[PDB]
Amino acid sequence: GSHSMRYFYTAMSRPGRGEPRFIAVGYVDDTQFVRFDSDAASPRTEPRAPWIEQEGPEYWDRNTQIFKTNTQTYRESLRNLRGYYNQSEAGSHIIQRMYGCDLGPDGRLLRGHDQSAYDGKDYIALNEDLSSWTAADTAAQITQRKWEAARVAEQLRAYLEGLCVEWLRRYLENGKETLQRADPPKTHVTHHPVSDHEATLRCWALGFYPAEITLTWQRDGEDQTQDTELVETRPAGDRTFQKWAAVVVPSGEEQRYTCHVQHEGLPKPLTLRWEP
Amino acid sequence: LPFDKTTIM
Amino acid sequence: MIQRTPKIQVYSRHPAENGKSNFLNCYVSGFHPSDIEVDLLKNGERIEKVEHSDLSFSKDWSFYLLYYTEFTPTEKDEYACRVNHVTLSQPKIVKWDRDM
Repeated sequence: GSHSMRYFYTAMSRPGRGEPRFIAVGYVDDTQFVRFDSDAASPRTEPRAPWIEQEGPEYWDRNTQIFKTNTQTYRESLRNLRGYYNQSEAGSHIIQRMYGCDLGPDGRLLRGHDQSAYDGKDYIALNEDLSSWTAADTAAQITQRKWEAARVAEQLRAYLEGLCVEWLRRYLENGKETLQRADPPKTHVTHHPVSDHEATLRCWALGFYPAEITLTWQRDGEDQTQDTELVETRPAGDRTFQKWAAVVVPSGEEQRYTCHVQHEGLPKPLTLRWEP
Repeated sequence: LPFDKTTIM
Repeated sequence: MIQRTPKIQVYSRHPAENGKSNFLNCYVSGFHPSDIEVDLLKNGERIEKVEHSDLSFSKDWSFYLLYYTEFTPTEKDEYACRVNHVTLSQPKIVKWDRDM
């Protein structure tokens, strides 16, 4: 029932290889729905999910206007930050920005976000109050002063409490058949001997949405945190996600081990064991 | 829909 | 400058069954900066027409991308992902394993 929208901007300079690339992508939860890329042959905002396609040409043009303006603005910001850090014109640098709104299960604004980073390090973030900034260092303090002068926090607050929430709600309704459908994981446990003395139990979760899941192994009902190999949740490429967790167990203590699976799509949490 | 104001850092 | 090396996973969209069309995935994540080179390989040779997702990043600022192509797994054809990044001295090859 809990939903979010985010935009992710990446601006990357590349001295000697033309002007900085700007790319923006938009997500509702784990579903990407829009992209814009200053490097594309003809840069325009493009749909990346079926439910956004129904938006009319005035939506597409509005987005495209915004991201074109951002392309130019970020090129200036890259120049400025290079200066703030006394950096040479030789190196590539990246500004990243992620912002957006969280809704609770009732559809109300839980909180808003707007954070920027420079070469992968926190640089400036809007505080949870949506009215003040946290600047990481003396360079970011310069941006902070600029943004206070432009009344940025007040404008973001209005967006995050207003348009962000309204459009998220619209998208959730238009895409309700996928965005508000939780697909439970399909699960199974595999067993492969590693030697005479030990075997790997691997607990699989496939085909689930959204990406959030808990996979644990227990021995005698106690968590095996330090002994579980736990792979990053990965996209299947069809909107769904995959994950596995593995423990190496003594032969044949296999029945002492249980895999536990929590996910929104399940009627009830699962307890699985290896089934010879 | 994205935020519409740009501001140089 | 602080750089982060990619995590790499190679896997199929659907559980693998020989002679049945499927998708071969290579997911690279946790890296910084964002430039990265990814190829999918069939018996050591680069596959053409491989597609990839749009550049995005995680809450820790690290980038991720999915590279994918249609393939039909067989008993003895070998699939792999070849990844290069600024953090790597030479490209890293991760082999496709059905049970991973």
